[PDB]
Amino acid sequence: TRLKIVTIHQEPFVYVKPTMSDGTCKEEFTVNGDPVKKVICTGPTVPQCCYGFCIDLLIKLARTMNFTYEVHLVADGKFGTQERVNNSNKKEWNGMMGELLSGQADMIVAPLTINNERAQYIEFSKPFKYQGLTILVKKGTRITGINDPRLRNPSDKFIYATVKQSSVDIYFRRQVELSTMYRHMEKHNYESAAEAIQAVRDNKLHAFIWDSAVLEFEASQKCDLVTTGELFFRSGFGIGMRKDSPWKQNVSLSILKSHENGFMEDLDKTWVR
Amino acid sequence: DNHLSIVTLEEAPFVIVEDIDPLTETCVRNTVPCRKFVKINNSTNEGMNVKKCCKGFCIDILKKLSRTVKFTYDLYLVTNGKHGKKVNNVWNGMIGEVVYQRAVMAVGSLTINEERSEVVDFSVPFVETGISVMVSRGTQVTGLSDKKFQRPHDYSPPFRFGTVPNGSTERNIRNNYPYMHQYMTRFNQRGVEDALVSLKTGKLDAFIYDAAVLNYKAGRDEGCKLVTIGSGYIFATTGYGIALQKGSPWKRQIDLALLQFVGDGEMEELETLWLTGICHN
Ligand SMILES: CCc1cccc(N2N[C@H](C(=O)O)C[C@@H]2C[C@@H](N)C(=O)O)c1
Repeated sequence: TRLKIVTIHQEPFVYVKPTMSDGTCKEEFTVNGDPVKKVICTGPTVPQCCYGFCIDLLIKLARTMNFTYEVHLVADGKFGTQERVNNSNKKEWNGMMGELLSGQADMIVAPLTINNERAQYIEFSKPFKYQGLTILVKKGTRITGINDPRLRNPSDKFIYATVKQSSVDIYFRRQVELSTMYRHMEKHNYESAAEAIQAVRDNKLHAFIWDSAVLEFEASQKCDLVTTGELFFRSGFGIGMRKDSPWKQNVSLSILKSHENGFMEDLDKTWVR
Repeated sequence: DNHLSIVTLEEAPFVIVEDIDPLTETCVRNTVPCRKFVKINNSTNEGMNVKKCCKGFCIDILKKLSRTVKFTYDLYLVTNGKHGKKVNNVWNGMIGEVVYQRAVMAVGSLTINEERSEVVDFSVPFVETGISVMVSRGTQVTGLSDKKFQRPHDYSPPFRFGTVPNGSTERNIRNNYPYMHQYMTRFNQRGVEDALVSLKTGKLDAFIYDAAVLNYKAGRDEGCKLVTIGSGYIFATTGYGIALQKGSPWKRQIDLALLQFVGDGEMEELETLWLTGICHN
């Protein structure tokens, strides 16, 4: 059977573009002459074309371990947090985490942050990308970083947030030392990284706490934005699989091999740097 | 059982080895007991187990893991090899102690790679590392894949750069950048300390080595003259990990404990305690 890959729109790791009229993907090459590999990804019911860092990784993994796949975008648009089921005892995961645990997906191929919360229930590959958390602002906003009076002593005058139901949302709620910041953040968190980044571009949002490999790419493309340049917490992205999946070991070995032979270096130069 | 044979390897600041306190003849606080098998001479397997005292970044990890995962251990230093090398398909070092079941756990500056992962299970990485570059302040280079390293003779004068041979760094460059390896062997360094002196005295332009080791040295370098590239340009990013026997029943809880230490601030405190220096690029 074909492996059901779930992913999420998150440039430069996953680009999502409309198909052409005949349902195929427009042929493209990088500025350096490399063919841009594109796969069909269904999403919210309509086929689309997906490519980028993680899609390149998915193709390498499929050919290395000899498996076929079908890609779909996460139905609710979230990465995945655990929520209480109302008037019940059970907890359930949303986002890509829920789809992986439901069976709607066999493997998560996305910038999925490894943390203790998710590792209790799923198996993570070895990290295919090392990065961390940083802050994105609009050019003209001046803050020191994570330990700013405007962030440590929040008010409705300086609005900062992150993405709902994400690793960063988990990080700020579990820590009692971040309770004041999280209270400000929970009333402003955005549904998507793109909506939050554009909100910083519309000056509605003043700071955006998110993944460094995404925010730094956003600054290099939209010079009206800028990051702190500081990493206040470091984390890695990993492939997500169900417990005792038959592919766990060879996915991790494949990723380690890709770091060591320069394949990930090529992905970084193509998509991130 | 909850008692575990655990092997380690001296490499400051991750594992630091001291003698027992002469007055009490026990291991003082901050340190844990470790035993080293010390040979009588180079012409015998005869030797004596000597009591020593170990401390450092990864020793503090071991204490946290033993407290959190609830196990006790006998810690001992590896004596044949260092981290782990496959010599004629036979492992030495800490990896050898794990694969051949003399230890159930290896704690130290042990780099995760594919070759070792086929014979041992690795925990989640607890610190990041890889191939990084150290230069004197003012030198402009991107990383291992810089054309100034790949094609050294495209520039006049060519960069004087090298590594400490016979380790994972040389093996990686040999496979990925054959000409760069051929070129840089003329600048082989006998050790890390030699390379720093060669950098600070103008005899060498770049030192290519373990990122975690280079970041530590740059953080405490005097005058802060030596700097490393940014973390985004580290080549073949990986990390130090706890090695366990294949199919170890300790791997899951050790993974969860390490990820807990990362998320709850315990890991950053150990980095502040052992790894962060005065200098900040
Ligand atoms: C991608 C190649 C790489 C990634 C990360 C670290 C290194 N290293 N370079 C050293 C050497 O060449 O002696 C020692 C150290 C490895 C050492 N921790 C070990 O476990 O073997 C190589």
